[PDB]
Amino acid sequence: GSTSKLKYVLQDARFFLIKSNNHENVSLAKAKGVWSTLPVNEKKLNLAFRSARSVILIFSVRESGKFQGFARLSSESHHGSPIHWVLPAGMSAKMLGGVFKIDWICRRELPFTKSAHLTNPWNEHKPVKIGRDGQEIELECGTQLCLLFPPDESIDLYQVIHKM
Ligand SMILES: O=C(O)c1c(Cl)cccc1Oc1ccc(F)cc1
Repeated sequence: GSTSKLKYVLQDARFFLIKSNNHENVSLAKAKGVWSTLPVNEKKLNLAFRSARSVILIFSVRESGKFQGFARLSSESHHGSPIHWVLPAGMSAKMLGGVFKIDWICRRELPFTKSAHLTNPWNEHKPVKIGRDGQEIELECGTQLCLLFPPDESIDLYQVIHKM
Protein backbone atom coordinates (compact mmCIF):
# COMPACT_ATOMS: atom_id res chain seq x y z
CA GLY A 1 0.00 0.00 0.00
CA SER A 2 1.26 3.45 -1.02
CA THR A 3 2.25 5.97 1.65
CA SER A 4 2.00 8.95 -0.72
CA LYS A 5 -1.17 10.35 0.86
CA LEU A 6 0.21 10.21 4.40
CA LYS A 7 3.50 11.75 3.30
CA TYR A 8 1.52 14.53 1.69
CA VAL A 9 -0.44 15.16 4.89
CA LEU A 10 2.83 15.30 6.85
CA GLN A 11 4.94 17.46 4.46
CA ASP A 12 4.92 20.63 6.46
CA ALA A 13 3.81 19.34 9.79
CA ARG A 14 4.45 20.09 13.40
CA PHE A 15 4.15 17.20 15.86
CA PHE A 16 3.25 17.14 19.55
CA LEU A 17 3.40 14.26 22.01
CA ILE A 18 0.13 14.07 24.01
CA LYS A 19 0.55 12.21 27.31
CA SER A 20 -3.06 11.40 27.99
CA ASN A 21 -4.27 10.72 31.50
CA ASN A 22 -7.10 8.27 30.84
CA HIS A 23 -7.61 5.64 28.17
CA GLU A 24 -11.34 6.32 28.25
CA ASN A 25 -10.86 9.88 27.14
CA VAL A 26 -8.68 8.72 24.27
CA SER A 27 -11.57 6.39 23.29
CA LEU A 28 -13.99 9.32 23.47
CA ALA A 29 -11.66 11.49 21.40
CA LYS A 30 -11.24 8.74 18.82
CA ALA A 31 -14.97 8.30 18.47
CA LYS A 32 -16.08 11.89 18.44
CA GLY A 33 -13.10 13.52 16.70
CA VAL A 34 -12.63 16.12 19.40
CA TRP A 35 -10.04 16.85 22.04
CA SER A 36 -9.36 19.42 24.72
CA THR A 37 -6.43 20.41 26.92
CA LEU A 38 -5.34 23.02 29.43
CA PRO A 39 -5.12 26.64 28.21
CA VAL A 40 -1.30 26.66 28.51
CA ASN A 41 -0.80 23.92 25.88
CA GLU A 42 -3.91 25.05 23.98
CA LYS A 43 -2.38 28.42 23.14
CA LYS A 44 0.81 26.73 21.92
CA LEU A 45 -1.28 24.46 19.68
CA ASN A 46 -3.46 27.27 18.30
CA LEU A 47 -0.30 29.16 17.32
CA ALA A 48 1.16 26.03 15.77
CA PHE A 49 -2.05 25.59 13.78
CA ARG A 50 -1.51 28.98 12.22
CA SER A 51 2.18 28.18 11.61
CA ALA A 52 2.16 24.93 9.68
CA ARG A 53 0.27 23.07 6.97
CA SER A 54 -0.61 20.29 9.48
CA VAL A 55 -0.44 20.01 13.26
CA ILE A 56 -0.27 16.39 14.41
CA LEU A 57 -1.07 15.09 17.87
CA ILE A 58 0.59 11.75 18.69
CA PHE A 59 -1.17 10.12 21.65
CA SER A 60 0.52 8.02 24.33
CA VAL A 61 -1.47 7.35 27.48
CA ARG A 62 0.75 7.73 30.56
CA GLU A 63 2.27 4.42 31.75
CA SER A 64 0.76 2.59 28.78
CA GLY A 65 4.05 1.66 27.02
CA LYS A 66 2.41 2.45 23.67
CA PHE A 67 1.15 5.12 21.35
CA GLN A 68 -2.60 4.86 20.70
CA GLY A 69 -2.68 6.69 17.36
CA PHE A 70 -2.34 10.14 15.92
CA ALA A 71 -4.62 12.88 14.63
CA ARG A 72 -4.50 16.19 12.79
CA LEU A 73 -5.95 19.47 14.12
CA SER A 74 -8.74 20.57 11.85
CA SER A 75 -9.36 23.89 13.64
CA GLU A 76 -8.03 26.09 16.40
CA SER A 77 -9.78 25.38 19.70
CA HIS A 78 -13.36 26.66 20.05
CA HIS A 79 -15.84 27.40 22.85
CA GLY A 80 -20.12 24.41 21.64
CA SER A 81 -21.69 21.03 22.40
CA PRO A 82 -20.10 19.98 25.73
CA ILE A 83 -17.89 16.90 25.87
CA HIS A 84 -18.25 14.81 29.03
CA TRP A 85 -14.63 13.81 29.63
CA VAL A 86 -13.70 11.45 32.44
CA LEU A 87 -12.20 14.08 34.71
CA PRO A 88 -8.97 12.94 36.44
CA ALA A 89 -8.51 13.29 40.16
CA GLY A 90 -8.63 16.91 41.22
CA MET A 91 -9.51 18.21 37.76
CA SER A 92 -12.65 20.01 36.68
CA ALA A 93 -14.18 20.78 33.32
CA LYS A 94 -13.44 24.43 34.15
CA MET A 95 -9.69 23.78 33.90
CA LEU A 96 -10.05 22.80 30.22
CA GLY A 97 -9.77 25.23 27.34
CA GLY A 98 -11.85 25.07 24.22
CA VAL A 99 -12.37 22.03 22.03
CA PHE A 100 -10.23 21.17 19.04
CA LYS A 101 -11.89 19.29 16.20
CA ILE A 102 -9.38 16.62 15.11
CA ASP A 103 -9.29 14.15 12.20
CA TRP A 104 -7.73 10.86 13.22
CA ILE A 105 -5.10 9.58 10.79
CA CYS A 106 -4.45 6.32 12.65
CA ARG A 107 -6.38 4.87 15.60
CA ARG A 108 -4.23 1.73 15.87
CA GLU A 109 -1.61 1.24 18.55
CA LEU A 110 2.16 1.33 18.14
CA PRO A 111 4.20 -0.22 20.99
CA PHE A 112 7.27 1.68 22.20
CA THR A 113 9.32 -1.36 21.20
CA LYS A 114 8.68 -0.46 17.54
CA SER A 115 9.95 3.15 17.89
CA ALA A 116 13.04 2.48 19.96
CA HIS A 117 15.43 3.54 17.16
CA LEU A 118 13.91 7.02 16.81
CA THR A 119 15.29 9.91 18.84
CA ASN A 120 13.88 13.46 19.11
CA PRO A 121 16.55 16.16 18.61
CA TRP A 122 14.28 18.72 20.21
CA ASN A 123 14.21 16.66 23.43
CA GLU A 124 17.96 16.26 23.90
CA HIS A 125 18.15 13.35 21.37
CA LYS A 126 16.22 11.08 23.73
CA PRO A 127 14.10 8.22 22.35
CA VAL A 128 10.91 9.76 21.00
CA LYS A 129 8.65 7.92 23.48
CA ILE A 130 10.19 10.11 26.22
CA GLY A 131 8.62 13.49 26.77
CA ARG A 132 6.28 15.60 28.86
CA ASP A 133 2.73 16.36 27.77
CA GLY A 134 2.89 18.64 24.75
CA GLN A 135 6.56 17.84 23.92
CA GLU A 136 7.23 19.00 20.35
CA ILE A 137 8.83 16.44 18.05
CA GLU A 138 11.16 17.51 15.27
CA LEU A 139 9.82 17.15 11.70
CA GLU A 140 11.84 14.15 10.47
CA CYS A 141 11.53 12.22 13.73
CA GLY A 142 7.80 12.89 13.86
CA THR A 143 7.35 11.89 10.22
CA GLN A 144 9.20 8.61 10.71
CA LEU A 145 7.25 7.91 13.90
CA CYS A 146 3.93 8.40 12.11
CA LEU A 147 5.09 6.14 9.25
CA LEU A 148 5.68 3.27 11.75
CA PHE A 149 1.97 3.00 12.64
CA PRO A 150 0.04 0.18 10.87
CA PRO A 151 -2.45 1.09 8.15
CA ASP A 152 -5.88 1.88 9.51
CA GLU A 153 -8.73 0.66 7.30
CA SER A 154 -11.30 2.62 9.30
CA ILE A 155 -9.60 5.84 8.16
CA ASP A 156 -10.19 7.67 4.89
CA LEU A 157 -7.74 10.58 4.37
CA TYR A 158 -9.94 12.25 1.71
CA GLN A 159 -11.51 14.79 4.05
CA VAL A 160 -8.12 15.83 5.46
CA ILE A 161 -6.61 16.03 2.02
CA HIS A 162 -9.52 18.26 1.01
CA LYS A 163 -9.16 20.52 4.11
CA MET A 164 -5.55 21.13 3.05
O1 LIG B 1 -5.80 13.23 28.95
C1 LIG B 1 -7.07 12.97 29.03
O2 LIG B 1 -7.41 11.98 29.67
C2 LIG B 1 -8.05 13.92 28.41
C3 LIG B 1 -8.35 13.90 27.07
CL1 LIG B 1 -7.64 12.60 26.05
C4 LIG B 1 -9.22 14.80 26.52
C5 LIG B 1 -9.78 15.77 27.33
C6 LIG B 1 -9.48 15.81 28.67
C7 LIG B 1 -8.60 14.91 29.21
O3 LIG B 1 -8.28 14.86 30.56
C8 LIG B 1 -8.35 16.09 31.23
C9 LIG B 1 -9.53 16.47 31.84
C10 LIG B 1 -9.60 17.68 32.52
C11 LIG B 1 -8.47 18.50 32.59
F1 LIG B 1 -8.54 19.69 33.26
C12 LIG B 1 -7.28 18.11 31.97
C13 LIG B 1 -7.22 16.89 31.30
